[PDB]
Amino acid sequence: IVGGKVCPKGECPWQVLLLVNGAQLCGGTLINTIWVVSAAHCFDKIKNWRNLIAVLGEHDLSEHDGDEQSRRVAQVIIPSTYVPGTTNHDIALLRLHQPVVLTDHVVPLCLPERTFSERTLAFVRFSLVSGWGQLLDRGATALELMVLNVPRLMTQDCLQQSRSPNITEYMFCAGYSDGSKDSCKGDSGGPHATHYRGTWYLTGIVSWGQGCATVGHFGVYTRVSQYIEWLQKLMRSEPRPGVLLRAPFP
Amino acid sequence: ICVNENGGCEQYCSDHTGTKRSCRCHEGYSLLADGVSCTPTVEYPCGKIPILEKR
Ligand SMILES: O=C1NCCc2ccc(Cl)cc21
Ligand SMILES: [Ca+2]
Repeated sequence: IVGGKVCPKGECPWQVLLLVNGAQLCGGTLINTIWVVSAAHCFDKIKNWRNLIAVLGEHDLSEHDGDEQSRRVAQVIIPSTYVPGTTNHDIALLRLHQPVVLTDHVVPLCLPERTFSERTLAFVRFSLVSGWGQLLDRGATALELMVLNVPRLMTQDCLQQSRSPNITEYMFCAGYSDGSKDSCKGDSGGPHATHYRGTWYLTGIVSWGQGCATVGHFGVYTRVSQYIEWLQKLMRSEPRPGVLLRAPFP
Repeated sequence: ICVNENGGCEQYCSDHTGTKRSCRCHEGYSLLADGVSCTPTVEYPCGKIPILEKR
């Protein structure tokens, strides 16, 4: 996260830390006690599928304070339309082997219904983006969870305001073009959280851009509203052998 | 009905035959008798920050 702040411990309780062989991989979003939403691109170079862990209630990477809960990832579900190394359909749905226990520090973010997300959440200007990603482009990553408030743009305004891949109907722009504030590559898979009438909702996934906080460019986020039914049907399915599963989209 | 200001619903809105409107809530919430508001039915409902709610 570039040009943001430390998210006070417990104020981003749905934030997930994804680990591979104990190393920092990506962010994620807890949407219930068993399921995590992340970015498909995070799994592009994964070889040790059985060594994927999701950590909930994480805040500070340097100390264990006892609020952290670790779960092995049982399954990584990716849309059939996602092509490794590209930007479109950048969503992954993760099944934890066992549920996390909800506490003051471990709480899911609401996965909204499609219509509500398109007609109402799509028009809330500001949303929160978070993670332990780079604090600067080509910089060190954060030890404490970081959070940033970003304004959403209509794809037409984003295209006109931008100084290169296309922004599809499966994406949205959010942030600033002045080079001051943005999410970064280590924030991938993390939430874009929208507040509406006292409740927070999942509206986007940290996806891609042309370098972090690059002048004349905005952050690009997966448009979660296009995936609600795909996600809902999958959460109702039985798991399959092998961690990686390619599920048809739509 | 739902087309205009989410049909008054705090959370989800369903359209019915005629001027009939049904507000709904995310699981872990129950709809109040005003028929628009959502109240948590659980200790840790989604999208609420306990340390902020408790203070
Ligand atoms: O360079 C980036 N700029 C915008 C946000 C972002 C998210 C994720 C990744 Cl991989 C890179 C970026
Ligand atoms: Ca810690």
